[PDB]
Amino acid sequence: RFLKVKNWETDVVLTDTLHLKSTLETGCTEHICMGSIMLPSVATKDQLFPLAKEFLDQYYSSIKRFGSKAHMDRLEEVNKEIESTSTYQLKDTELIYGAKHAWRNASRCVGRIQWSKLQVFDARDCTTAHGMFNYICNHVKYATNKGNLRSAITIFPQRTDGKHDFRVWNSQLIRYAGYKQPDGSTLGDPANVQFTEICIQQGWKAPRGRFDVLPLLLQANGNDPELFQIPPELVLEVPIRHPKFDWFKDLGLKWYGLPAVSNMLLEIGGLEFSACPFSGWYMGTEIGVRDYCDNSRYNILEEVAKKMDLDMRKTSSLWKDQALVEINIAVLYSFQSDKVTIVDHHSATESFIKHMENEYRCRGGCPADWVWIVPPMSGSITPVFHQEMLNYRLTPSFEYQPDPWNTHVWK
Amino acid sequence: RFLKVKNWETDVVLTDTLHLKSTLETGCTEHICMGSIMLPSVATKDQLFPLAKEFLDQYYSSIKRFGSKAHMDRLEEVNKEIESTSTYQLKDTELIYGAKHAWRNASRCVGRIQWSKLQVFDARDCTTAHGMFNYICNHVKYATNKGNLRSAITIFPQRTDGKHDFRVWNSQLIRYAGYKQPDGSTLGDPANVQFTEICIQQGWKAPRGRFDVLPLLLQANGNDPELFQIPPELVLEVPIRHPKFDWFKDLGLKWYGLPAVSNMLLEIGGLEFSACPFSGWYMGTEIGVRDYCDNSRYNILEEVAKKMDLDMRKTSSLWKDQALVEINIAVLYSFQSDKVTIVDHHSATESFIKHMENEYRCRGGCPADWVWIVPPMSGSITPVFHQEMLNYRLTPSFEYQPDPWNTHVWK
Ligand code: HEM
Ligand code: HEM
Ligand SMILES: Cc1cc(N)nc(CCCN2CCN(C)CC2)c1
Ligand SMILES: Cc1cc(N)nc(CCCN2CCN(C)CC2)c1
Ligand SMILES: C[C@H](O)[C@H](O)[C@H]1CNc2nc(N)[nH]c(=O)c2N1
Ligand SMILES: C[C@H](O)[C@H](O)[C@H]1CNc2nc(N)[nH]c(=O)c2N1
Ligand SMILES: [Zn+2]
Repeated sequence: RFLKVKNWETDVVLTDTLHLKSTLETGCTEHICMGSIMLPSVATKDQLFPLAKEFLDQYYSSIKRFGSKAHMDRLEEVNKEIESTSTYQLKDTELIYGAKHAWRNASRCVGRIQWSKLQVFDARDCTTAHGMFNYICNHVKYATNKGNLRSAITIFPQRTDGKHDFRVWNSQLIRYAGYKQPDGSTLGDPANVQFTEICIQQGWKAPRGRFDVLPLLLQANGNDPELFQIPPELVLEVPIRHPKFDWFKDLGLKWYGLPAVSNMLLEIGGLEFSACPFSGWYMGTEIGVRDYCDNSRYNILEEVAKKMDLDMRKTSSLWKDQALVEINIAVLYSFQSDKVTIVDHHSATESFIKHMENEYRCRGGCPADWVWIVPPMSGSITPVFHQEMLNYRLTPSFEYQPDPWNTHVWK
Repeated sequence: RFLKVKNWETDVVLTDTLHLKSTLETGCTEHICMGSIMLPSVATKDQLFPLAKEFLDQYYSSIKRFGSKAHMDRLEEVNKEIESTSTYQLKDTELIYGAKHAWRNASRCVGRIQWSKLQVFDARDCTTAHGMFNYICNHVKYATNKGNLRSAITIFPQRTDGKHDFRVWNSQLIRYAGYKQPDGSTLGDPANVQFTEICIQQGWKAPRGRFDVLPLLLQANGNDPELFQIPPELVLEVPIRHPKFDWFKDLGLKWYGLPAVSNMLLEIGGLEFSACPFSGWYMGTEIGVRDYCDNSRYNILEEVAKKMDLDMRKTSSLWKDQALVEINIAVLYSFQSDKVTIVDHHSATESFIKHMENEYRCRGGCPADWVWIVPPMSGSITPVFHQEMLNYRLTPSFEYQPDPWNTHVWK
């Protein structure tokens, strides 16, 4: 009931009591653990008020005014709004608190040490696709800060009935296109081959190359979505070069600077924000391991091994491992030499351990998903590999949601 | 109730129904996932018969004779033995079946594709420490097969009352010693510093070097344990050299060929075998990542980076990642050039995926612990990283047990 997590590299123990405030369900049972399943699985006023009260009770507890008259009046004020309107509206302060704690509670995020320095852009007055584009352009420009990347979120109107949803149909604001070929192979990013098609079905004219930035597909208030091109001056890109291998430039790789997730749902006080793009900075391995070396993404270990003059016959020559490291030295060096913010999996995992220590002290724990927190290379020479972690669902939270093209009434 | 696991690199889906036969508990609840906790947590005749029947019902189902007279008579025969003796004895066939399925059911083992080719040595007639030594020497000689390693297990008498336990106090039959120093640092393997002391307290005379093979501390029938030196001709070792770097020989590293776990408990039909050493062959990363590069083990990334002429100032130069790969190319090359059996994390993880496919087809699933199955380097360029896995506890099984020095009445 008051569980213990141990670190097996330092023999450090921490006691978790925050998991008592956990609410949602994990997918695991007493007889089965699903902690490696990727996606485990209209709101009414009956459910809304307990969720609002639970959220408000922790908000007012956070500003040192638990249960005061200002608290009780806001509780009644919201209770009466849910009675009248069958929903309610967050104060700006509550919105910023809510957003910051959805990040704080993101168990799959290794970067949460930064959770309190989030810039929240309130876009709940938006009504059109064009307004979303404008709001999203300002988000991009701010978060990029000329390479001095700053974390931020832009929050579009909450879900009302269900058929009037604000949605960014892109999974990230900046992604490269994926084109299949007549010979079956893929140009660009295979991940986005389907979304790259949908843009064309809606009228996008593709430059059909490698690193072609996709347009935005913005759906406002349930209406059919619309295409907008992000001004290229707003899309910062880093060309990937190596500090030793000069042939690495001829690989002609590059990546975008701003990681900005746009397909998730923000839950605050039982209110659902279906469009809530949020951005930080990359850990190098996201690019240099997954984006570049997944078999089903850019898949470059092939060429990189070739140019290094590697034994590619035997699997046991570790030619894949050796080329994977060079690629990540180059992603980091390129970003740093350009002064674009990035963190290596060593610094980032060390910071999460120190974050964890801060959380258990001043909060009673920190939900953490080991499967996602451990980096995709060199796992056990980073400190989080040896750190036991308890995973549980706290609110406010970011949640997955269906891709909007599978659920949307059209025209 | 009939769950689905997905592979996110191949889009392959498999349906798990074997988890219905799961029995023990995982430590997880509907509200908390503990799949990253390392160790989550006298038998009477009331509990023994359901466990015996459940085991016998699956044994006789495995030889195509479910519920026959030969089955029903064995059920009654065991029921009457548990009535008379408050325990029972397995047939040799049932012992071999039991042992093979404890391996098959080992969710943290990536090598299970081999589970049916296990050599089972029945040592239930053993009565003395010296007998254990003899049985264990024959196990070592057989499993090593001059480097053509063969999987095997030796099974000492089952637990009767509790104070008459057979125990191998070593955690592995072959381990290197760990000596602290006057200046605090450690010589050899820091993992075994405590056990290396216990041997001395019992009278071991240490050659106090690096790779000094520890003696065996064998406890028979509850009596105080006794020290035996494995004949050095029986302990096969590989010196670690690199196929490119000739200075790598001067590192003077070497490792033993035979991985042989001796501190776990084998459960079959509700009977507990407290001494049951079992052995296979190494995956290279067990040596070259964990044993060699854990901060709390040999910790060699220091020197290896030095001799490679690496940028060791910045963390983001990935000098640790680069040296980690070289060390694992060398472990593999050394073992192979000596014809000592070993598997690289690529071949081994590929084989486990194909094992998984075999299991789901002919068995309805395969319990698997993602946290342990993914190798400690290059995680996502191996296929198991992208494979969802369901973890659950099947019996027969290998279980953890307390270290015997913490629990043993002495003299
Ligand atoms: C500022 C630096 C940040 C770093 C270094 C970082 C690091 C990471 C990494 C490596 C992942 C795993 C992504 C993947 O493997 O696909 C992740 C996931 C995640 N990030 Fe963070 N992140 C940062 C900022 C943020 C911010 C500002 C938010 C929200 C406001 C956020 C919310 C999340 C969530 C909810 C997930 C997991 C959900 C999912 O992606 O499936 N992150 N982060
Ligand atoms: C034959 C080749 C084998 C390979 C390549 C292999 C591979 C592995 C690896 C890499 C681990 C993780 C160990 C660690 O990280 O400390 C492991 C664990 C395990 N192995 Fe296998 N193994 C093999 C044979 C066997 C055999 C013959 C048995 C039993 C009869 C067995 C039972 C287990 C169990 C029960 C565990 C997990 C329990 C624990 O170690 O905590 N293995 N194996
Ligand atoms: C804000 C942010 C920062 C960062 N450094 N990285 C991310 C990546 C999140 C990937 N999610 C889940 C996987 N999904 C396939 C794509 C979306 C987000
Ligand atoms: C039979 C076998 C083969 C193999 N290749 N590897 C192993 C290692 C098992 C490590 N276990 C758990 C961790 N524990 C600290 C030590 C004992 C066993
Ligand atoms: C904290 C975590 O449970 C612990 O470090 C685990 C992680 N995964 C592992 N996986 C394997 N194969 N072996 C281990 O010792 C561990 N250690
Ligand atoms: C099967 C498994 O759930 C899946 O491949 C996960 C594993 N861990 C991950 N960890 C991170 N950070 N990102 C991912 O996409 C994944 N994928
Ligand atoms: Zn779990």
